[PDB]
Amino acid sequence: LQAQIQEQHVQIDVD
Amino acid sequence: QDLLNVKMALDIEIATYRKLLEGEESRISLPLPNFSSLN
Amino acid sequence: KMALDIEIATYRKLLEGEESRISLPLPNFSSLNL
Amino acid sequence: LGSALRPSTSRSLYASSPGGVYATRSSAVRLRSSVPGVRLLQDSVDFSLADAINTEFKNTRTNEKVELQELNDRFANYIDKVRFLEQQNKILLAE
Amino acid sequence: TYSLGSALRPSTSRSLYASSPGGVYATRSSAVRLRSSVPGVRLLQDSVDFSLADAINTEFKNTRTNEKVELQELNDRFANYIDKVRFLEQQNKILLAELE
Amino acid sequence: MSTRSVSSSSYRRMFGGPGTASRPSSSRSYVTTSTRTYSL
Amino acid sequence: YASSPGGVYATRSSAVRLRSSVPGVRLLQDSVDFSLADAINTEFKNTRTNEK
Amino acid sequence: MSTRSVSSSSYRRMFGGPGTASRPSSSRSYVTTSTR
Amino acid sequence: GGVYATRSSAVRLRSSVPGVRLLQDSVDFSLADAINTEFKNTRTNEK
Amino acid sequence: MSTRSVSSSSYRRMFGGPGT
Repeated sequence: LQAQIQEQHVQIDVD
Repeated sequence: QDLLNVKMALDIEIATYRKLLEGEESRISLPLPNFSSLN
Repeated sequence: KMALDIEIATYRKLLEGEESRISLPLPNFSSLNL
Repeated sequence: LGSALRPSTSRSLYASSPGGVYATRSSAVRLRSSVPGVRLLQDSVDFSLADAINTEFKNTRTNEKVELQELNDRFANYIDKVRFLEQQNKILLAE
Repeated sequence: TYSLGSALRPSTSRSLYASSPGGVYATRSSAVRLRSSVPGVRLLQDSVDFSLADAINTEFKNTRTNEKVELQELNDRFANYIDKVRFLEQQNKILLAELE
Repeated sequence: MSTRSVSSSSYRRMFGGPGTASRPSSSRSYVTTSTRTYSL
Repeated sequence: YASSPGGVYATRSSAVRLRSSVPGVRLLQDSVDFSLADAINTEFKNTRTNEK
Repeated sequence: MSTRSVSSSSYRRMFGGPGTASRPSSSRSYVTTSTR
Repeated sequence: GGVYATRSSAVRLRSSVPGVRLLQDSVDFSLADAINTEFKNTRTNEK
Repeated sequence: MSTRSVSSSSYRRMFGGPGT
């Protein structure tokens, strides 16, 4: 679970 | 390490997305995500 | 901890490219764990 | 160590000068040709153009600084990306 | 040892700028009469610039640049207000995780 | 006849007085007295 | 040893305007010390003594 | 005629220059030290 | 005890009011702060 | 003008002297 929270780092600038 | 491998795979996929979407925001903006969080 | 040290570091390896991505978040390459 | 774990310091120590704003007083002659005049038509009806260019340079600075405020706030959302990972990484490092 | 925000909080001092515009002084001792030693040989005709309305449209050009960038600064204030909502939720979320 | 010249006087006409020649050199560097949590 | 550095207080009530009662008669020209780089090399001298 | 009235302003006063000698060297150095 | 840091209190105002000179204000003092790091590296040496 | 603000600090309190 802490590895999922560590991988969410990931994505793009919002609006 | 595999939660951090999902985070690493997301970092590469987010690069391939970022260098095109935020990389057309480029002509206002620009690119890179990298790799790793392996522990 | 060492996962958060390298994930902070590699979010810094995102952030040179996100500083590039709006002329913007500077904090780059640096918290490296091994 | 309940105190140093919130590094409470004023980074507000910068001081920008507003100096250099030297408004040039135009001092046209404001008298028509010679004494009370021998011509009238040719005195260049225009200068509400120069005051409409003074409002062009008002609206140009409302533009230019905000072509530089989308800017600082595109830079801010890229710093706030660093705060979003610092917060998600802080929940992660409490968990 | 307890934390205190008292060294994080500076004094935001309000400078006040008391502008008084300059009074309208000009040659009110002119025109005691208009001179006739050379009189007003007064060239009329008219339909003249009117460049002031084109310059109100160069004002409105750089107003189109300010409207389109107040529209973009409104998305960038959406991002800086979404930062403020992300922090509102995440300072509650850190406090819920550091409590549950 | 003598011209009643209420001049820009010859001590500030060419000398930018109160004024940028009176030089408000106030670059506003805040004197950040950095507070550390440390007794020696 | 809980050191808290002193806050940056200085004359923020200056320059409401710069005065024109005597204006900024502003002597420019430049290429000036730069003694700070020689003093970074007197720092680096006593850094050679600390390295050795 | 022309009139050289207040248009270009006269320095009759306003300089002055009181800052020529009003910034004390007796402004206290408040010697900060970490207690040993 | 004996570590008494002397607070320098220069006038921090240029000649008279907002100034009648500008060039001559002694651009230097990063020398005095590079001498503060000379006395850091001198104490890293001396001890 | 000069201003004699907090620069040289005022002893309004802090001595005291409870060790007396």
